[PDB]
Amino acid sequence: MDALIMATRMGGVEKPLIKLCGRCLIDYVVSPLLKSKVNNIFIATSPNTPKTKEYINSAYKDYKNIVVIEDLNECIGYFSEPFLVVSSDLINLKSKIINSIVDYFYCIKAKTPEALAVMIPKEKYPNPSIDFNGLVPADINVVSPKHGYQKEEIMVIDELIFNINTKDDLKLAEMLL
Ligand SMILES: Nc1nc2c(ncn2[C@@H]2O[C@H](COP(=O)(O)OP(=O)(O)OP(=O)(O)O)[C@@H](O)[C@H]2O)c(=O)[nH]1
Repeated sequence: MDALIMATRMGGVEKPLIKLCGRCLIDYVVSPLLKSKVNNIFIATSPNTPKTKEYINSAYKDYKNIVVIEDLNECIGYFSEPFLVVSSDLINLKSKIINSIVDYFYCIKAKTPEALAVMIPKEKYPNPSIDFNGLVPADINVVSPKHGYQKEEIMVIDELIFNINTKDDLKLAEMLL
């Protein structure tokens, strides 16, 4: 499985380059993927994310982290298979978990025709920007390479992957780590 990293509160300055404990935010995402079973990583970039594109080219230039260019998943062109689309702000994300998500996705198609939604119980996640009847989106999803409709299932984990949308969000992010 390969992966896609999707890249204005708190200033609307590109977050992915926001710095936490000396590392940019995206490094935290990239790190798990690499240790990650998901081998190739595609980092979708866009304007105001130019600086990001650069850090990435320069930073992972020696790597196989490739940059791509509302919601455009003008990226299906790349994956011939279902990929993991992750936001560029996750905290506390681990490869072990990831194995489970991708592993889980298939166990299912064990009985299916898809997209997967990974959500955290509210008990685990605090100060959630979004809560859908008690489930908080982790910003990690499995998807198929299509531009239309997908039958999306839901996966639940008691682990917490926090995403940052706000500055206070950052405090918590640092508190976690
Ligand atoms: N290139 C690109 N990335 C996006 C776009 N929308 C969301 N993302 C990425 O997907 C992740 C989840 O979206 P958000 O957390 O809402 O990012 P955001 O839109 O900058 O946040 P806001 O300040 O509320 O607008 C973010 O880390 C973004 O990097 C987009 O339209 N273009």
